Amino acid sequence: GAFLDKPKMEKHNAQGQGNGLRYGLSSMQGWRVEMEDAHTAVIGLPSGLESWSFFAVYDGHAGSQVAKYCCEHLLDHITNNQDFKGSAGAPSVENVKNGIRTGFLEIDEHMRVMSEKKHGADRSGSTAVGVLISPQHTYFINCGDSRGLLCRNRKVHFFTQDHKPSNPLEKERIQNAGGSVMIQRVNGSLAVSRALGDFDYKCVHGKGPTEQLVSPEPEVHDIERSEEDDQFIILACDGIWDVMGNEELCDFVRSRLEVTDDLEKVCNEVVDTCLYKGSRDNMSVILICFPNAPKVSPEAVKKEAELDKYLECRVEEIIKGVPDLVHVMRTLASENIPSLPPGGELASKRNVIEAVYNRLNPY
Ligand SMILES: [Mn+2]
Ligand SMILES: [Mn+2]
Repeated sequence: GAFLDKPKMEKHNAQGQGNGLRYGLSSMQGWRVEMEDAHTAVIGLPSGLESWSFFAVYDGHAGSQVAKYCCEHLLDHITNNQDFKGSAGAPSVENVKNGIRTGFLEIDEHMRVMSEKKHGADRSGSTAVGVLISPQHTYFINCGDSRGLLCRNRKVHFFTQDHKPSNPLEKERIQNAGGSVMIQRVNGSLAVSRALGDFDYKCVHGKGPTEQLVSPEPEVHDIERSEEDDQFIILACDGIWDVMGNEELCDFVRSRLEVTDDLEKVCNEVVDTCLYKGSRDNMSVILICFPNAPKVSPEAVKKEAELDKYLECRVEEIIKGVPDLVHVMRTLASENIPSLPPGGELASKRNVIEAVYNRLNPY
């Protein structure tokens, strides 16, 4: 199958500020032969929603066409429908929820007609996870197995529930749509029960758009904002989540934020830590920080410098036939070094270790 001989560690970053928000993001192809993730990051929405922002991560599969179309138009499909609009003053929570549901269903059908029309040869599909942030609500949006979480008061206040085929209701639908869930896959093939695209799984005659083997229907949750307590939001594809849990990642990002305010760097650190933890998938993260996101701490920066220096000395002593990096990491791990980044652990310190190793054993 895919898998490069070596991972494409090139980071594609972006950052911005506006509407009281700050953000950074990182996308990296990793070990996969192709890059099928995509994203949207926008502060200030058109048509009278300049106070609104929108961020989303798309994990494409069997191609990037659906993911890419989604990242450039899922938003307008959401905001530009009669349900979201619901012509009145500002959109009510229901307008926003209905607007999003319709946006998903409409862009799905819309891509389907384009494909049928132009004899599209791809059979790709994509997940979508994001947040629609208004001046008073963050509406989490989920469709698939990508995941998002809101850290509030140093804790995981909310996180999206991944749509897996064996989930009771998904399984129910799948079976009623004539399919079966074999272990964790729709008919032994698809590992997600919801996604846009995957039109071959949406041909069950006698079933609605949301009653097919794979559903384009999103789960939306309205969370009232808290200026005082809202810290940050993390949106990432399963390439991240496969190897780091909710509180681990949350704890990890906090530790990195106490050390830097460069949100692109924090995202790169999450991606490399997950690659070092063994993720062999495309990886994408969007970190959106609120006014009360943790701040850089002088003592935290000190402890980091101390740890980096300490790790460099260990390598010097360990490297001494001169063991390969794989083995130096092995030694370091058996030493059970204290004060390693929470959640990220030694893997989050691999670039420091490897940089020293490289200076000492350049050939
Ligand atoms: Mn993919
Ligand atoms: Mn993935």
